Amino acid sequence: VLLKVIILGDSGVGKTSLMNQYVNKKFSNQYKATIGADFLTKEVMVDDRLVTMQIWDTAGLERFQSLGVAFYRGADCCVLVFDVTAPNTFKTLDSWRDEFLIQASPRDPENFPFVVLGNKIDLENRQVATKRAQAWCYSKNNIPYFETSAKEAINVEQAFQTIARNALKQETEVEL
Amino acid sequence: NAQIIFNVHPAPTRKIAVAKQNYRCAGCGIRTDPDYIKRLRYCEYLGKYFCQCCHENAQMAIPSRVLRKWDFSKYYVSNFSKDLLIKIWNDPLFNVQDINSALYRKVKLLNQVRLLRVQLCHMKNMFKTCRLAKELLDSFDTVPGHLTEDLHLYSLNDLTATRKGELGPRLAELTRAGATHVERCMLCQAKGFICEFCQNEDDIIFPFELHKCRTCEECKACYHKACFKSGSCPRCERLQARREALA
Ligand SMILES: Nc1nc2c(ncn2[C@@H]2O[C@H](COP(=O)(O)OP(=O)(O)OP(=O)(O)O)[C@@H](O)[C@H]2O)c(=O)[nH]1
Ligand SMILES: [Mg+2]
Ligand SMILES: [Zn+2]
Ligand SMILES: [Zn+2]
Ligand SMILES: [Zn+2]
Ligand SMILES: [Zn+2]
Repeated sequence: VLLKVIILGDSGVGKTSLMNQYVNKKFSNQYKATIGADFLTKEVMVDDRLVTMQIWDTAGLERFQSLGVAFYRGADCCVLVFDVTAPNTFKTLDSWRDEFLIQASPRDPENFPFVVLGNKIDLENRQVATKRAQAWCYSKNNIPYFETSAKEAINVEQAFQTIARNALKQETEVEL
Repeated sequence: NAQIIFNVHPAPTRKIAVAKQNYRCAGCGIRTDPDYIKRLRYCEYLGKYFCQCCHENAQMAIPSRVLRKWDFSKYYVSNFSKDLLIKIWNDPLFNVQDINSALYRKVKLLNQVRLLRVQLCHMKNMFKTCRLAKELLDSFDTVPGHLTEDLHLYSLNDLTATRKGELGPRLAELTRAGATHVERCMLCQAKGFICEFCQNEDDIIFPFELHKCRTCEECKACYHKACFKSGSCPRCERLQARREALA
């Protein structure tokens, strides 16, 4: 069993760091804009069963154009990361889901697993309220919400275990 | 055996040209006898007349005459023009589409490098973002910088090398090495496209495969030829219906 996970969201919200923190329990404060989509692999186990996640982080800046996104296909789960301190990236959440459902194109797109990460809860200029983001995810077919910090390992292991769990469910169905 | 050069009735087209430049040599500014303008020589590149010191009948192919017809024959140029054309030989100054787009259909060897250059510019953008194709990026610079980052700029060197039929070969060698890296390296396959129209996820198209697909060049989204040509691009229909409901 192999799961494909795709991490989306505006530049500098913490996609490369949440994935470095989860896969390698590492974190460096030096920012390094990711220019092309690439992946890491973590093996986890659910119920005696060995499963392997393939986690893709993206270039949230503006190295989209002329370059395609065929790697969305077969996505078993999609992760949307916003910055709790920059309220604009929470606004562009709709934009990222809507485009992903158009490029990956799963059967039944509104029962497709999304997981929303509010990153950087360790900083003190937090603008987006938890009960505001919790409501937005309740709007979109009840999708999980995690306030996380790649810096301090806050709810990171929680989030990517939910992503694994939800992907695992999604993968076993379009085999049906 | 004196020459006969004084003339009350010089050629009217030359009298118009010399007089347009106040009877002054275009290279040294010497003021010439209006009754002796037969002595002057026309520089076929600068378009102006010169004294026989500044212009000594050096011959040179002419940019405009290479870009309007495929004409490489040498023409009499002023010393200043021979010097300057030699200087800018390898400079990417001439934009074929902006100057004369029709030439792309009269010269086959030139359309071939235009096409080869279109592929190389898409391969380059992908190799800039694929950490495994970095020795292929170094091979992209065995040719001038501008051949793979722009599509319509040529230098006089490239135009000649195209007529001698050698520029295609050096570029075909590169659009093959690149085409096999993408077939075999699926960090580059991951940046391929799925046609938004048909959604066939079994045929991942890339922008350099101009046989198969046509690329939008506002969105640079990639679609099959079959699926596009008619109508607009769906990508921008949303992107600017986005700010549409935001405003
Ligand atoms: N305090 C704090 N800083 C963080 C956190 N997550 C990321 N950062 C920092 O924010 C900066 C940007 O985050 P990155 O993950 O590197 O950028 P990204 O989201 O991958 O954006 P792109 O790589 O351009 O697509 C980096 O310097 C991180 O170290 C966090 O949870 N808390
Ligand atoms: Mg990144
Ligand atoms: Zn002169
Ligand atoms: Zn590659
Ligand atoms: Zn198509
Ligand atoms: Zn378009």
